[PDB]
Amino acid sequence: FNLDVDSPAEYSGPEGSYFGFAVDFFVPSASSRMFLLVGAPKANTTQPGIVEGGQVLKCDWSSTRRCQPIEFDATGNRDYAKDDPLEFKSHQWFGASVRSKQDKILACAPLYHWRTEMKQEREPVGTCFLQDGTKTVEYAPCRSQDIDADGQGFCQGGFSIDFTKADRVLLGGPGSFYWQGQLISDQVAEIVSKYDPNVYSIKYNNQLATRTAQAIFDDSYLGYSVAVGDFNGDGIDDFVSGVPRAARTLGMVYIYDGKNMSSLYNFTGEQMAAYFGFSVAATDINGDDYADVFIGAPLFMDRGSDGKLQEVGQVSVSLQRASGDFQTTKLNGFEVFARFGSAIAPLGDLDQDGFNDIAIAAPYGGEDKKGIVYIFNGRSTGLNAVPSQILEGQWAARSMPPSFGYSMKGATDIDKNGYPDLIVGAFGVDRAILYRARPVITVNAGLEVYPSILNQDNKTCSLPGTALKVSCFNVRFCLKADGKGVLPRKLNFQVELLLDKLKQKGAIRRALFLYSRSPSHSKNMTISRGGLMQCEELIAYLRDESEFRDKLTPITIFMEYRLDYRTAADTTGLQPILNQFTPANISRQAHILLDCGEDNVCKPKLEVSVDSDQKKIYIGDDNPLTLIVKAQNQGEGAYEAELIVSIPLQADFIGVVRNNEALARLSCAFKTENQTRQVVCDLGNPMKAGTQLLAGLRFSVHQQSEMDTSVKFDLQIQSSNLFDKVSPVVSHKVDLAVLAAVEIRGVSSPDHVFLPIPNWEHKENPETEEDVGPVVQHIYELRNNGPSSFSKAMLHLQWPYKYNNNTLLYILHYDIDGPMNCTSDMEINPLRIKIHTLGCGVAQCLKIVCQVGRLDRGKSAILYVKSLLWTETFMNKENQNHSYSLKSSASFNVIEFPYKNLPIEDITNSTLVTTNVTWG
Amino acid sequence: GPNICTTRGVSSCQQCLAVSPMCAWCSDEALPLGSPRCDLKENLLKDNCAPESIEFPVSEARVLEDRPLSDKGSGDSSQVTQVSPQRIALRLRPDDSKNFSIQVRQVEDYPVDIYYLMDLSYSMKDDLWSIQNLGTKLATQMRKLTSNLRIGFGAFVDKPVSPYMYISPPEALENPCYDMKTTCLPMFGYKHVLTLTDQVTRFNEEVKKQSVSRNRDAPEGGFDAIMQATVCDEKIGWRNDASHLLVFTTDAKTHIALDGRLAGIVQPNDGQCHVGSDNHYSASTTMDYPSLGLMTEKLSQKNINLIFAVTENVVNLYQNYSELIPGTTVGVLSMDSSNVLQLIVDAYGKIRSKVELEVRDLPEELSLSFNATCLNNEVIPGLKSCMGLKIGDTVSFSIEAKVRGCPQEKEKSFTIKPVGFKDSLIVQVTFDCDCACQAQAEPNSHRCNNGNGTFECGVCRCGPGWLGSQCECSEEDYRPSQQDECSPREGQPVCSQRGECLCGQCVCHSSDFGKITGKYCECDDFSCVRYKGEMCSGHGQCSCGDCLCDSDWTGYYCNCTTRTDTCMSSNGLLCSGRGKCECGSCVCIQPGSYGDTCEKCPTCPDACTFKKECVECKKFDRGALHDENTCNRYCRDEIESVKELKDTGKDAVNCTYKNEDDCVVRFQYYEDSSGKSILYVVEEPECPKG
Amino acid sequence: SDVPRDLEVVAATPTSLLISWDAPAVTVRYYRITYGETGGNSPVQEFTVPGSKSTATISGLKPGVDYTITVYAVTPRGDWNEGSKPISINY
Ligand SMILES: *[C@@H]1O[C@H](CO)[C@@H](O[C@@H]2O[C@H](CO)[C@@H](O[C@@H]3O[C@H](CO[C@@H]4O[C@H](CO)[C@@H](O[C@H]5O[C@H](CO)[C@@H](O)[C@H](O)[C@@H]5O)[C@H](O)[C@@H]4O)[C@@H](O)[C@H](O[C@H]4O[C@H](CO)[C@@H](O)[C@H](O)[C@@H]4O)[C@@H]3O)[C@H](O)[C@H]2NC(C)=O)[C@H](O)[C@H]1NC(C)=O
Ligand SMILES: *[C@@H]1O[C@H](CO)[C@@H](O[C@@H]2O[C@H](CO)[C@@H](O[C@@H]3O[C@H](CO)[C@@H](O)[C@H](O)[C@@H]3O)[C@H](O)[C@H]2NC(C)=O)[C@H](O)[C@H]1NC(C)=O
Ligand SMILES: *[C@@H]1O[C@H](CO)[C@@H](O[C@@H]2O[C@H](CO)[C@@H](O)[C@H](O)[C@H]2NC(C)=O)[C@H](O)[C@H]1NC(C)=O
Ligand SMILES: *[C@@H]1O[C@H](CO)[C@@H](O[C@@H]2O[C@H](CO)[C@@H](O)[C@H](O)[C@H]2NC(C)=O)[C@H](O)[C@H]1NC(C)=O
Ligand SMILES: *[C@@H]1O[C@H](CO)[C@@H](O[C@@H]2O[C@H](CO)[C@@H](O)[C@H](O)[C@H]2NC(C)=O)[C@H](O)[C@H]1NC(C)=O
Ligand SMILES: *[C@@H]1O[C@H](CO)[C@@H](O[C@@H]2O[C@H](CO)[C@@H](O)[C@H](O)[C@H]2NC(C)=O)[C@H](O)[C@H]1NC(C)=O
Ligand SMILES: *[C@@H]1O[C@H](CO)[C@@H](O)[C@H](O)[C@H]1NC(C)=O
Ligand SMILES: *[C@@H]1O[C@H](CO)[C@@H](O)[C@H](O)[C@H]1NC(C)=O
Ligand SMILES: *[C@@H]1O[C@H](CO)[C@@H](O)[C@H](O)[C@H]1NC(C)=O
Ligand SMILES: *[C@@H]1O[C@H](CO)[C@@H](O)[C@H](O)[C@H]1NC(C)=O
Ligand SMILES: *[C@@H]1O[C@H](CO)[C@@H](O)[C@H](O)[C@H]1NC(C)=O
Ligand SMILES: *[C@@H]1O[C@H](CO)[C@@H](O)[C@H](O)[C@H]1NC(C)=O
Ligand SMILES: *[C@@H]1O[C@H](CO)[C@@H](O)[C@H](O)[C@H]1NC(C)=O
Ligand SMILES: *[C@@H]1O[C@H](CO)[C@@H](O)[C@H](O)[C@H]1NC(C)=O
Ligand SMILES: [Mn+2]
Ligand SMILES: [Mn+2]
Ligand SMILES: [Mn+2]
Ligand SMILES: [Mn+2]
Ligand SMILES: [Mn+2]
Ligand SMILES: [Mn+2]
Ligand SMILES: [Mn+2]
Ligand SMILES: [Mn+2]
Ligand code: NA
Repeated sequence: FNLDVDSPAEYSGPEGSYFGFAVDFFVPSASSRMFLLVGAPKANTTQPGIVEGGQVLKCDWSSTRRCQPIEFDATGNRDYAKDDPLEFKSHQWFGASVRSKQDKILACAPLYHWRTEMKQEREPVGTCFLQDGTKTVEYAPCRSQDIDADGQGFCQGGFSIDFTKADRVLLGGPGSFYWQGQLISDQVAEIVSKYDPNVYSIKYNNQLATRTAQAIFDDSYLGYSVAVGDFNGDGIDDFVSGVPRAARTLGMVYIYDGKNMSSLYNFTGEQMAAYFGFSVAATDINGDDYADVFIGAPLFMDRGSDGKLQEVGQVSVSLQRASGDFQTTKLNGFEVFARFGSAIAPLGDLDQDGFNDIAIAAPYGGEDKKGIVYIFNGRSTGLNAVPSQILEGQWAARSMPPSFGYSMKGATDIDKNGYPDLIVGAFGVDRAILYRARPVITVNAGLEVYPSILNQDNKTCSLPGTALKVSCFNVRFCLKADGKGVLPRKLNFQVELLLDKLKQKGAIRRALFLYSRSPSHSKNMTISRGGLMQCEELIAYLRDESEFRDKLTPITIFMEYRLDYRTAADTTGLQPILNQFTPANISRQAHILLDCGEDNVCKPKLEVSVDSDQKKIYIGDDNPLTLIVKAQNQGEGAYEAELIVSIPLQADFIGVVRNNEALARLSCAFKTENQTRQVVCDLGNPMKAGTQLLAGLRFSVHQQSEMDTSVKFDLQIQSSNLFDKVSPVVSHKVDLAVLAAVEIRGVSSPDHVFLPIPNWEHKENPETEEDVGPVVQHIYELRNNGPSSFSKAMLHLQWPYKYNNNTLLYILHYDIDGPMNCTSDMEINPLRIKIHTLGCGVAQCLKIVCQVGRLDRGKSAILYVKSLLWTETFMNKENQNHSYSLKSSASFNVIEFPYKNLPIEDITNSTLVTTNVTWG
Repeated sequence: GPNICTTRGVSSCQQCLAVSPMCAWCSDEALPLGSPRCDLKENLLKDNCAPESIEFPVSEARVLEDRPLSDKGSGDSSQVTQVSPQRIALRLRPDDSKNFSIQVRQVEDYPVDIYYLMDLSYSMKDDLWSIQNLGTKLATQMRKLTSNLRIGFGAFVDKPVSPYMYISPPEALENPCYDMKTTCLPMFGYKHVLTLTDQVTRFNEEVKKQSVSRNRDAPEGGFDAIMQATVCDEKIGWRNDASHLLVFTTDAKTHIALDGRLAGIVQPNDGQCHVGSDNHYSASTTMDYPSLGLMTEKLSQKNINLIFAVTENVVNLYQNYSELIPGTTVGVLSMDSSNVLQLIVDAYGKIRSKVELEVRDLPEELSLSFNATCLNNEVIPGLKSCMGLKIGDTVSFSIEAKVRGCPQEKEKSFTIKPVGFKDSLIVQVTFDCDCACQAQAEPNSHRCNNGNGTFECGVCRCGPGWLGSQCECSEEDYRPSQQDECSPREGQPVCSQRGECLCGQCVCHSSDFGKITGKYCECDDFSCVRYKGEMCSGHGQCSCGDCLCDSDWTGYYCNCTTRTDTCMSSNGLLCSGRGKCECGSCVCIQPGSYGDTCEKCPTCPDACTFKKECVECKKFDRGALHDENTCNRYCRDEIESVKELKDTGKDAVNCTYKNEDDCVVRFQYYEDSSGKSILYVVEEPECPKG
Repeated sequence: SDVPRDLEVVAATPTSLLISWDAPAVTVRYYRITYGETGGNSPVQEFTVPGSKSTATISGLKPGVDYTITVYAVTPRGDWNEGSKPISINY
C-alpha cells in the first residue's frame, strides 16, 4: 500500500525492442550506486551480420533516466568453415533472461542457434554470457556433443535463470530430450575458471543436471521458470521449476535438492491448459523462516456466479511446514483474460511490518487492457488474501498489448529510504517503470475529557465576552507518531475537534469551546519521532440550562487528524504514508448528570442471567446453539453499558434472534482486538434503572479436542461509571454429547437364481467355478452417518455354509473396503476352486467376524462376499423341486469411541440378506 | 391497515415505490393530512383519491413478437423460427419480479454445414488416402437427416517456425521430409482449401490435390486452425440459418496457449480473422495459440459445434479438453480415418440430442431463475438444460427476472438463447423507479412560502432543518411533546432511541458505522445476519435488517447457490436421479446412497434389477416405466432380440427374471469403452409347458 | 533394437506377395514400406503399417520380376522420426 504511483521512474528503450521483457536490480560491491538491468531482446546491435540480437541495458537511478547497453558479445557469428557459420545468433532473444547477484550479471539468449559441428543444422541450443567486472565468459551448458532432439539441441537453455545463496546458477531449458525439459546448475567460479574461448563445449566440474526420462514425459517443458529456496534442513537453496505441460498439460512444479539434484517435492495443477507452472517464486510470507512456494496458472478458469467457466487465472500459495508436506491455498484472479498468474515477484518487506510481501501481475487486465499489478501483504497467518494496493499501466496499446507487469523484480532498496522498491516491465510499449516505496508511519492519538460527567448547576468558568459563570469541562487531545526507515524528524499534523458529534446538521450543538465560541475547532500540531506524546487544550463550555430539553444523549467529542504533506526526504517527491489499518479518528463521550441521586454520582448494580433451553451439543457437526441473556440494571443509570460475551475458540457467533417479541432484538457485533475473541452487545447509553432486557444470540460450534467435555461462555456487563461499573461474571456451559447414527445394509447380487442352471452337468471333483454354479454375491456395508465418529466396532456375519451335510453357498473369496479386517472360522475355498427358508439357524453355519477401525461421518466399511451356488446339492434327490430361500445375517456392535471421558451409550443393529432359488 | 407502505413509508413519491413491489402513491388535489400518504391500492381505494391520482405501476412480461415453431426447417416458408417467443418487453418496478416462458425445438430437416479440419502431419497420410470418396459417402448419409448439406475442407500442421519447423539443412526446406528419402511439401500453420459448398464432388476433387507435410515436435497446434475456421466465417462460408459442425481430426497431442513462448511468440491470440486471399493463416508465426477460454467464447458466439475426432491413445486427453469446453463432443477415430463417416453421423445425433440455454449481455442488476419442462409435464426446477432428446421434440423453460432497487440505465437489453442456435429470445428491459407527477416541475416556493421551499407530487419536502408540510421548528427550541404517532404501541420510547423526534418527524442522529434510516428510525443497514462471520456472506445487500441477495444467490443468509453444475454427474443426470439438489450440493434420497452426485451406492440393487425395467416396456410393452410415457426417455440403451447370448462379451452381465406371465426372460448388458451400452434380449423365453 | 532384422520373403506367389521382418527390441510406433523396380526412373510406392504388425502385402508389378523393397522404422517421438538404419532385400 506504500508504493508511490504519483512520481515513478519512467524508462523507455527503442521501439520494437521488447525493452522491459526482463528486469532485475544490480547492486555491485564495487560502488554505492545501484542500477537497473533491463533486458531487451529483438534489439538491433552493432554485431556484424546480426539482426535483432538483443541487448541488456544498464539504467541508473542518478535521475538522468538514461540507459546504456552492456557489452557482452559484441562479435558476430563464428565460422565452422569458410562461408559456413558455426553460430547464427540472429533473432537469438539475448536479454530474455537477466538476473544479477552482487557484482555478477547473467544474461541469456534462449533462441540462439547452433551448427552442431557434426552435420549442418540450426538447433536452438541457447547460450548465456556471465559478466563480472570487465571480464565476460560464455556459459552454454546445453551446447554439447549431445545434439539432436533426443539430446540437448533444442533445449533453449537460459529460458529461465536464477542464482543461489552462494555462487551457483540454476539454468532451465524446456526443449531438452524432445521437450521434456532440463535443469542445469553450475558453480559460478566453475563457469569463470573453466571457460575456454577455443572450446565450444565445456565440461564443468560439479555440474548438477536432470537427465533424460521416458518418452511419456515428452513435451513437458521443464525449466520454463525457475526459483530457489530451502525446503529441507540442509541450508542450501534448492531448485524449483515449473513444468506447464507436464502430466497431460495439467502442469507440474518440481522441487529438486540443491545438493545432489534428487527430487524432493511435487505440485500439480487441478485444471488442464491453465499453464500451471508458468511462473514460480519463493519467499517466506509468514515470517516462520521457512521458504514458501508460489505457483502461477495464468489461464486457470474458475466459475462465476452463473457457474460458467471464465479465465481469470490463479496462483497456488504453498506454505512450508517444518514437519513435511505443505499447506496450499488458492488465490483466484479478478478480470477475465487478465492472466492473473503471469508474473510473481517477491519484494522484501514492503511496509516494514516484519512480514515479507509479494506482487502478482495480470499484464492484460485493467482499464483499456493496459495491465495491473496487485500487491499482497504477508501476515503471521500467511499471505493476506486481499490486495493492499494496485498498480495500473499508464501506456497505450500500439501494435501489441502493453503487457505491463509481464516481468517484475522487487526486494531491493534502490534509494536509502529504508524500504524495498519495485521494477515493472512492459515491453509492449518498450518501457520499464520503477516504483519507490514510501515510508510508513504508525500514529496513535489519545483523547480525554475533564470531567466525563457534566453538572449544569456547577457553572464555574467565566465567558470571555461577558462575565457569566458557565458549566465547563476540559478536552485534551494527545498525538504521537513514529515509523521505521528514512523519514523527517518533526511531522506536521492537522487535527480537527468536533463537539457533540451525534447531534449535527439541523440540531442543537449543546456544547461549544470557551474562546472560539464555536462547536468546532482546528489546530496545527508538530510532534517528533518516537515517544514524546504532545498535547494541547481548549475547553468546552456547556450551554444554558434547559436550552435544549435534550438531556441523556451523550455529547460525543470527536477528534480526527490528517497529515499535511510538506515534509519529505531529499528523494524529490517521496512523502510518507500512514499505517494501513489504523483509525484516523477517535471519539470520547461526556454525559450530563441526570438522576444520579443525592451523591451526584451514578452507581448501578448490573446483573446477568442465562437459562438453558439448549441442553445437548453433539460432536462432529455444526448445530444451532442459542443462549438467552437477561441483563438488568437495578440502580442509577449506567453510562455506555455493554454486554460482553467472552466465547471459546469454537464459537462462530452469528446474528441474533429476531422472531420473538418477548426478547426484543439487540445491537451486537463480533470483534476480536486484543488477544481475545468476544461478542459485544449494547445495552443502551445510558442504560437506565429498571431495564430488564431479554435477548438471544445464535452460535454454531465446530468444537475442538475430542477430549473436551464442555464449552465455556462467560458473561458480564461493563460501563463507564466510576463505582460498581461492572457486573459479576456469570458462566454457562453446555455439555458435548456423542450421537452416532450407524446403519448396516446388505444386498444380494443377484437376489434370484432360477433353476435349473442352463448348460450345467455334474463333475464329482470339480475345480472350475463353472461346474459349481452361478456366482451369488452378498455385499454388507457398515456406515456411520451421525455426527460423532467411533473408534472401534465389531461385525459378525452368519453364513449358510451347508444344509444336511452338503454345501449351500460355497464361498470362494471375500474382500474388504475401508478400515476393517475379517476372519473366517472355517477355511474359505477349501477345494481351491479358482476363476423353505434357510438361515444360519437350523443349518450349518460359517461365521465371519470383523474388527472395524475409525469410521467418521462420510466414510463406511464394506465386506464383499463372492460365493458360488452349489448346484449339486439342489436338484438332486432330497431337493428336486422346491423353493429355498438362502438367508445370511450380519450384526454390528460399536465398542469404543475416541471421545473417552465423555458419555457413550452404545450402538447395535442387524440386517439380513436373502438369495432365493426357485423352480416354478 | 398499518402494513408497511402506510407506516415506515411516506417519504416521497420515488422513495415510496422503492419500498415494496406492492405500494402506491397519491396526489389527491386536496389536503386531508390524515394518512392517505403512501399506501396499498385496496387501502387507498376505500380512502377515495382515485382521479387517476393513484400511481401503481405493474411489471409487464408483454411479448413484442412470437412466431409459431415451424415443422420442417428446410426451404420455402420464411424465418424457420426454432425458438419462440422471440422478443418480449420486460418492464420492472423497483425490487419487483415477473416471469415468462420460452419454447425451443430441434426441427426435423434443418440445414447443416460441416467443415472438415484435418491434421496433415505425416501420421495422417494413411487418413488422407481413405478420405477420398468419403465426401460423397457423407452426402448420402447426411441426406437422410438433412436435405440441404454443405461441406468444406481445411488443413493444419503447426507453426512454421523453430523449434517446431525443420529449419535446416537448406537442402530441406521445400521438402521438410528429407532424411526419409521421399518428398512432402513445406509445413503450414493453417491452410483453408475448400469453402463450404453444396457440391460434394467439389470436395473429393480438392482432396488428393492436398498432400501431407512433416513436423518435428509431437504436439500439433490445431487450435490456431479451430480459432480461424470459427471467426473467418466470411472466408469459410458458414450459413447463418444452418447447424454448424466443425470436425477436428488428429491422432496426436496439441499445442495450448503460452506454448508459443518457446518459438519467441509473446503476443496473445486475438479472436479476429487473419486468413487472407492466399487462404493461409498469416498470424501463425507472429501470434500465440488461443486459450481454452478464448476458443470457448468465439465458438459460442458464432454457434459452432466442435467435434474431436481423435485416436484411442489420445482420446482420453481430448475428452478432458472437451469437459472444459461445453457443447463439444469427442469420438474415437480409427488410425486410417475409415471411421469418420460414421463418427460424424453419431456426433450430430449427440449435438441435436441436447438443449441448453445461454445468456448474453445480462445486466447484473437483475437475476434469472429457471425451471425446466423436458419429459412430458414433469418440471425440473433450477435447470436451464434438457437431455435425452430426439429431433422433432420440443421443450419449455420458465424464467423469472428480479431486480434490486432499479437503475436509470436507459433500459439496455439482453439475450436468452439455446447454444449452437441462430434463433434467440431478446428481452428488452425497462425500469420505472418514479411516478409520473415528477415531470411537472414546481421547483421550490409554492405552498411552503418564503425561506426557499419545495413542492413535489402533492407534498412538500423543504429545507435543511425545516421539516413539515408547513416548514417550521428547525431546533429553535420549539418543543412538541409529540408522544403519540412518533412511536407506535404508545408508551414505548421515542423513535426507538435510535435517532430522536424533532418537530414531529424523526431525524435520526448517531449516523456512523453505517446509516440509520426510516421514519421511526427502525430501519438501517448492517443490521442483517452473518453466516461465517461475514454479513449476508457478502452475497447480498443489507436493507432494513434483511438481505437482498446478489444474482445466483438465495436464502435468508444469501449463502445458498442456484447453481446445479456442481450437482451434475458424469452420466448427465443431476444427482444421478438418486437425490435432490440443494444449494449446489446433492441430498440423496435413495437408501444407502452417498457421494457428491450420489454416484456411490454399493448396497443398491444390481443392473439386472434396474435394466429389466427397460426391457419390459421397450420389448414387452408393459410393466412400470411405461404408463408414465417415459418408456423411451430413461431407456436410451439399444435393445435387440436375439438367439444365443454367447460368451465372448467380456465385460457384460447376464440377467434372469420372471415376468407377470410366469415366464423366464434372459438378457445381457454390455458396452464398448466409454461408448454406448447395448441390451441383448433372448427371444422366445422359457414358459410353463402345456 | 533401433533396427528391424532379417526381412525375408515368405510366400512364393505372383502379386500380393508377402514379406516378414523380426522384432526390433525398441518400441516401434509404425513401419514404412517402400518399393519400386530397380534401375529406371522408378515409380516410388509406399504405405504405412502399425508397429504391432510384422508383415505386409503388395499389389502391383508382375507374377515374377526383379524389384527392390525397403522397410523403415518409425520412432514414437515427435511428429515423424525414423531410425538411422532401414533394411532392404531384392527379388
Ligand atoms: C515428482 O514427479 C516427477 C515426475 O514424474 C517424478 O519423477 C519420476 O519418478 C519416477 C519414479 O522413480 C521415474 O520413473 C523411473 O524412471 C527410471 C528411468 O531410468 C530408465 O533407464 C532405462 C534405460 O535408460 C529405461 O527404462 C527401461 O524400463 C522402462 C520401464 O520402466 C522401459 O519403458 C524402457 O524401454 C527401458 O527398457 C528408461 O529409458 C529410463 O531412462 C527407471 O529406471 C525407474 O525404474 C524403477 O521401476 C522399475 C519397475 O517399474 C524397477 O524395476 C526399477 O528398479 C526402478 O525402481 C522408474 O521407472 C521417472 O523417470 C521420473 N520422471 C522424471 C521426469 O523425473 C518424481 O519421482 C516425483 N517425486 C515425488 C517426491 O513425488
Ligand atoms: C447458510 O447458513 C445457515 C446459518 O449459518 C445454515 O443453516 C444451518 O443449516 C443446517 C443444515 O445444513 C441446519 O441443520 C442443523 O444441523 C444438523 C446437522 O445434522 C441438522 O440435523 C439439524 O436439523 C440442525 O438444525 C441448521 O439448523 C442451520 N442453522 C444454524 C446452524 O444455525 C445453512 O446450512 C447455510 N447454507 C449453506 C448452503 O451453507
Ligand atoms: C532491426 O533492423 C532490421 C533491418 O533488416 C529491421 O528489419 C526490417 O524491418 C523493416 C521495417 O520493419 C522491414 O521492411 C524489413 O523487411 C526488415 N528486414 C528484413 C530482412 O525482413 C528490424 O525491424 C529492426 N528492428 C528494430 C527493433 O529496430
Ligand atoms: C464543577 O466544575 C469544576 C470546574 O470545571 C470542576 O473542577 C474541575 O475538575 C476536573 C477534574 O474532575 C479538573 O480536571 C479541572 O481542572 C477542574 N476545573 C477547575 C478546578 O476549574 C469540578 O470537578 C466540578 N464538580 C464539582 C465541583 O463537584
Ligand atoms: C488390521 O490388521 C493389521 C495387521 O495386523 C493391523 O495393523 C495395522 O497396520 C500395520 C501393519 O500393516 C501395523 O503396524 C499398525 O500398527 C496397524 N495400524 C493401526 C492403525 O491399527 C490393523 O490395525 C488392523 N485393523 C483394524 C481395524 O483392526
Ligand atoms: C419454479 O418452480 C418453483 C416451485 O416451487 C417455484 O417456487 C416458488 O417459491 C415457493 C417457495 O417454495 C414455491 O412453494 C412456489 O411453488 C413458488 N411460488 C409462487 C408460485 O408464488 C418457482 O417460482 C418457479 N420458478 C419459475 C421461474 O417458474
Ligand atoms: C540426496 O540427498 C541427500 C544428500 O544431500 C541425501 O539425504 C539423499 O540420500 C541423497 N540421495 C541420493 C540418491 O543421492
Ligand atoms: C473514522 O474512523 C472510522 C473507523 O475507525 C471510519 O469508519 C470512519 O470513516 C472515519 N471517519 C469519520 C467517522 O468521519
Ligand atoms: C425371498 O423370499 C422371501 C420370502 O418371504 C421374501 O420375503 C424376499 O423378499 C424374497 N427375496 C427376493 C424376492 O429377492
Ligand atoms: C452328517 O454327517 C455326520 C458326519 O459324521 C454324521 O455323523 C451325521 O449323521 C450326518 N447327518 C445326516 C443327517 O446324514
Ligand atoms: C435398528 O434399525 C431399525 C431400522 O432398521 C430401527 O427402527 C431401530 O430403532 C434400530 N435399533 C437400534 C437399537 O439402533
Ligand atoms: C409465473 O408462473 C408461471 C411460471 O411458473 C408463468 O407461466 C405465469 O405466467 C406467471 N404467473 C404470474 C402470476 O406471474
Ligand atoms: C481425464 O480426466 C479423468 C477425470 O476427469 C481422468 O480419470 C483421466 O485419467 C483423464 N485422462 C487424461 C488423458 O488426462
Ligand atoms: C452369459 O451366459 C452365456 C450362456 O451360458 C455364457 O455363454 C456367457 O459366458 C455368459 N456371460 C458372462 C459374462 O458370464
Ligand atoms: Mn536445501
Ligand atoms: Mn514460510
Ligand atoms: Mn509486509
Ligand atoms: Mn526504497
Ligand atoms: Mn448515586
Ligand atoms: Mn503430427
Ligand atoms: Mn493415421
Ligand atoms: Mn508440432
Ligand atoms: Na433555555
